[PDB]
Amino acid sequence: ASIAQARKLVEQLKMEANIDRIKVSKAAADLMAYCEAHAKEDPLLTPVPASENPFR
Amino acid sequence: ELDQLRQEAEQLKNQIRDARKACADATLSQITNNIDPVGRIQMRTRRTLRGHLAKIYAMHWGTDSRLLVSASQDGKLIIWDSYTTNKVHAIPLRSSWVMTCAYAPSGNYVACGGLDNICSIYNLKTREGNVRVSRELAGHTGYLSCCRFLDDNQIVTSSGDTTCALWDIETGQQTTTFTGHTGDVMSLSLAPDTRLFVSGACDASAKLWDVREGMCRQTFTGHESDINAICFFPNGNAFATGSDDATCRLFDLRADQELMTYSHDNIICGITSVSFSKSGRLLLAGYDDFNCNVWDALKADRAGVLAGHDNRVSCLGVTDDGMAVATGSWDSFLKIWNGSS
Amino acid sequence: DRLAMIYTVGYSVSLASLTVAVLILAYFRRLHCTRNYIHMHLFLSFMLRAVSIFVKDAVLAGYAGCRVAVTFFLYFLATNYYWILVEGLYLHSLIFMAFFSEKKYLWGFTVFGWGLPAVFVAVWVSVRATLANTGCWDLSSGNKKWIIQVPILASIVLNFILFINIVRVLATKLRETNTRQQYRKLLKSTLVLMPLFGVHYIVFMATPYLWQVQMHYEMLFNSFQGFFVAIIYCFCNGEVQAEIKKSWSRWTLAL
Amino acid sequence: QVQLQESGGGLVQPGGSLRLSCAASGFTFSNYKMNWVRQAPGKGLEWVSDISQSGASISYTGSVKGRFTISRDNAKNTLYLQMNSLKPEDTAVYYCARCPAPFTRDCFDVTSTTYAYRGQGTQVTVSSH
Amino acid sequence: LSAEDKAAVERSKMIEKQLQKDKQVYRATHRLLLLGADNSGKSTIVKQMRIYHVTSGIFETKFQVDKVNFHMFDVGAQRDERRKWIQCFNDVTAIIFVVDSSDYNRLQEALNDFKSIWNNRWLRTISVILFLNKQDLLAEKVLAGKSKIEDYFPEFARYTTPEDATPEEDPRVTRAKYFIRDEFLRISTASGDGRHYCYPHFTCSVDTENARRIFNDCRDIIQRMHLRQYELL
Ligand SMILES: Cc1cc(N2C(=O)NC(=O)C2(C)C)cc(C)c1CCS(=O)(=O)N1CCC2(CC1)N=C(c1ccc(OC(F)(F)F)cc1)NC2=O
Repeated sequence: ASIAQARKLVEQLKMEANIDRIKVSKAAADLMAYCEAHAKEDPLLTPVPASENPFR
Repeated sequence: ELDQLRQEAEQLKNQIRDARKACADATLSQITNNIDPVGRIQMRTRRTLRGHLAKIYAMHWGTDSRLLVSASQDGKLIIWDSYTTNKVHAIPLRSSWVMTCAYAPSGNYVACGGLDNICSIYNLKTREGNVRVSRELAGHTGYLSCCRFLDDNQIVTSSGDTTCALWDIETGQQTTTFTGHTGDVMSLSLAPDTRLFVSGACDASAKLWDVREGMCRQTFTGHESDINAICFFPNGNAFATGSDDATCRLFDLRADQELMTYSHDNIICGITSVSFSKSGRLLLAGYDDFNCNVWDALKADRAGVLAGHDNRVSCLGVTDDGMAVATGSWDSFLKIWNGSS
Repeated sequence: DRLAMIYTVGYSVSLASLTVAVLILAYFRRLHCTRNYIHMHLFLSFMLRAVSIFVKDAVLAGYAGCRVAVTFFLYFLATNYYWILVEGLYLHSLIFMAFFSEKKYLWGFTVFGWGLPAVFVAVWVSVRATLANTGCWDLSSGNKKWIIQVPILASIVLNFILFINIVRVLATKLRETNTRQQYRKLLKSTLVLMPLFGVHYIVFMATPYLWQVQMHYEMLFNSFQGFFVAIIYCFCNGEVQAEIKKSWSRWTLAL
Repeated sequence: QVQLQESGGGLVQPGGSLRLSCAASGFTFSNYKMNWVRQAPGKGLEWVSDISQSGASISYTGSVKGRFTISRDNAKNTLYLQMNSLKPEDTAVYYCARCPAPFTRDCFDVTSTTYAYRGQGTQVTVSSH
Repeated sequence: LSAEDKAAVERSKMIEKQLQKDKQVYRATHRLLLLGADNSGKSTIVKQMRIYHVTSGIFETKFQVDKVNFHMFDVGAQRDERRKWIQCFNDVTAIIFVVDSSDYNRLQEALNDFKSIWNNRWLRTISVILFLNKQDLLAEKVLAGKSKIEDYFPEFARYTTPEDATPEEDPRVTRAKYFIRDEFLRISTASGDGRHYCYPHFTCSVDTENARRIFNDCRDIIQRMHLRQYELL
């Protein structure tokens, strides 16, 4: 019961403790580059002219 | 007996925390300081979809970014033509207490569910032109909170019984079940690669699940209250979380820790909905103070406020192309926001 | 000299207050309801009465213009009391029955309030044209003036009865819910809902049956009736004030 | 991660006095209302007392009214519970529970079987010896 | 183009007509929420009042009194935690609360449950219809007297029967039965403002007038809410 639940929790925590990890700086850069690459493709970031806007 | 297991769990948690702290080379604020600020962003209500009776608890956009499905507490599932405001469908629900709705990528199916624990799927593409219940799913004890479509044959469902299940349309059976949470699971988002999805529950934690394998990948902590809404950043490599502590956190699948905290001293209301834009620079999060604030995902600044709602906002969604954003609320109105050059 | 200036300035300020009240009650979508619709109808009736009194006193010999001005003045005087009665009846119906039909009841109330005074005024005009049809209709031709006065008195009596009833039910509710605060709330409610226009009408009508001061008081009351209505029923409204504050906050946040 | 670690308890003679403290971390102690719950053996979880964010509002259950004193230290982010003149029916597991949401006076699932914002608890036992 | 637009406009008009038709039906029915612990006899009052008729998680019960539609919802197969799905019932006319007054152990738990509902941010404009069920059991327990209230509620010793009380019956049962009523009234008015009020009623396991009390309370709530809109009360 409780012993089995604790064993399952320990197994889950051990499986979540053996994974490849990348530096947080690289993780932040991966999002910054993606944001700056699609900056001009975002209608919310860059307003779209009403000529081609489907919400006139 | 339990003492040794508890000690081992504490040691594992300490090791995980130490590993996360060691990997903290820097922070997002330092690297984003030398970037151009987003500045003030103006949002204007282009369309106002009215006709719902009770409060709206969920909405979803279609693949074409033109048809959206809205679910309200009066037991009506209305599909709206956002371009012309016309209502293309009005599906009456068997149970009025609905809490979620989903639009299939093909557009031929729509799903909904709530306190009835029933995931009802409707076949929109029918010869007779009348929407009918394709099938019903009954395998979750807790109240259904969220549901998303993988394809025309597979559906991922989040329930309030601390479990997540994946169903199939053909037989209506749970192919796999995800049992790793301790609180009610409120919302889940599917990554663009469709390989894996993330979810958040009422335990101040979020879990990343593998659809095919059926086991949790990583867990995330840091929030001080129950997780209310979760969304996947476009690159599918990160996701954002919102809770009742008036704070939005950003998590990354590789760093395995929080990236940047979006919060303000003035804001004290919890989060109800959250979503990202096409580029991911704009983070839109719901709030209980009757408005939505646009958050910069990098600079952690309030780009704008969507104060065109009377009651608290419960759902908000961004089109696939990012053309427009639709924010539902408890005032039985849907607002479509867009800018102007 | 000064009396005419006071009269015209009071009627101009009343017209401006009623017009701006209509503007607030029609522009804001959050204030769209049957109660607000009847409030707008009452405000429009007051506006029309003020405009009719200006037209009449500007264009005081039996020409069609003076006759139509008198007809409009009588109609717009009757419609004010009839719309007060309509508001009282609507509130009494809301209190005394949960079941309601918003569109049907609103249309019925509007039709009643805009038609029964119209029917009575048309009957009076037909009677005046058939019987005497001499000179302007300013002078009362004996009992023929009772065609319009009697419905107004009946409406005033019915409104007074409804006011007594709602005061009684409010007192019962306050006693049931369980004081200085309760007494103050009841006093404010009855003071707001107390019909003084009706009793003023009866006393002004009976007075001929001190003349200078009575006429001055009647003129001042008629001039400032609209101003008082707009001040106490639109500017002091909690919903209107809340909407104005929300709009001001949104405008400040926008810039 | 939000966690609570109760400290104190043990074997105390009936009619005695003991003091136990609740340690908190991972969240703002002042912003969250904190409650005290009890679980007697063979019985479900029961509420004892709660303390407000600033300590202005303080309440106790009838069974222990006028017997226990609760102290809240925002600077030390720990919750205190002082007990004296105990009774043989007071032996139970004292669980330190936190209200789910901040800036709110309502706490629904504090006395829940599987509540998430609660500690492991400390056993307190009173008996003649 | 023109034909497709006309067809879409016609379909939208039909949908709007259906919504307008179903608006009156939705407004006619009054939504109610039934809450209580396991010891409380919610099922007893559900089955007793079911004679007024016109896995699962939530049950729906429809009964008609005085030609008024009344729909109440009772939560079944759901988890113990309820801080999340309780926000869905913010638009109900009233919340029916069933309390076991003949236990003296779960009474404090019922008091705490009342505190959470009354102090809830979203459940602030909803009146609570209190149903003190099992009053027959409270009466018999008082006379025999093995279990008392002082050991559980020390303030009961200094309690005095209110003058406004109307006993229907030895003084012992009415003093204790009104003492529980006083406890619930003081909790409701401790922090709640005039937005909502608590209506306490005396309920048994064989009474058939429970539907009438719900209709009377719901009518009072509607009347007070109308007065609040008019700012008269
Ligand atoms: C009920 C209601 C409520 C509201 N409100 C709402 O919605 N929110 C709110 O706050 C309020 C404003 C309460 C709004 C309206 C339009 C009405 C109908 C208002 S009426 O048509 O029935 N009518 C009642 C009769 C009436 C005219 C107006 N009044 C006076 C009167 C007496 C004394 C006076 O002086 C002083 F007061 F004694 F000082 C001044 C005037 N003489 C009359 O004959």
